[PDB]
Amino acid sequence: SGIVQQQNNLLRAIEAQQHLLQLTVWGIKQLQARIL
Amino acid sequence: SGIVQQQNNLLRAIEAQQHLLQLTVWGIKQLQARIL
Amino acid sequence: GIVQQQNNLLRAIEAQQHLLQLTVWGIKQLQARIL
Amino acid sequence: ELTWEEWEKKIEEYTKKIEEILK
Amino acid sequence: ELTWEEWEKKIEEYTKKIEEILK
Amino acid sequence: ELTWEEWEKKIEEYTKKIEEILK
Repeated sequence: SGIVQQQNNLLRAIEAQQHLLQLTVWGIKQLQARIL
Repeated sequence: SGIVQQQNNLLRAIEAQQHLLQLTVWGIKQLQARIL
Repeated sequence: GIVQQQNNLLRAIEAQQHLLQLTVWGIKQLQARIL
Repeated sequence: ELTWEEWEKKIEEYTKKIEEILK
Repeated sequence: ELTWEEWEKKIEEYTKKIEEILK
Repeated sequence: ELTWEEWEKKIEEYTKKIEEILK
């Protein structure tokens, strides 16, 4: 609702999205490791 | 300081995160082109 | 103005969550065809 | 199931979508 | 250091977490 | 294109970049 609360919210979804990004770079490195 | 500055920072975060995404997409493409 | 920049930021993170969903999907395919 | 072409097209779509929200 | 099951569980946890923060 | 080293390089620099912007 209010711009600050919503600003927090957008921060938390961005740090969560960074942990998803992290997790995907991990799986890539893993399959990179299997293959090559 | 304040919401103009926390918002500029949020924009630059999503920018960088879009680069990380471009990179995970790239790695996926490599892997997949060496299994499919 | 900040209500507008904030709506846009929300829609960006939404779309980005879709891109993530897709990279996770591709990883899953690859991995299921090596493991 | 997705195809890898359609995956690529969706990645391209969302990348230009973000990329135009970021202007 | 991870298993693929635990990876999947973490992806699922953060996806629900974002998905709450966005609804 | 790219090497896999340089890819890793770039992942590491954008991760610290975000990680700074997020404190």
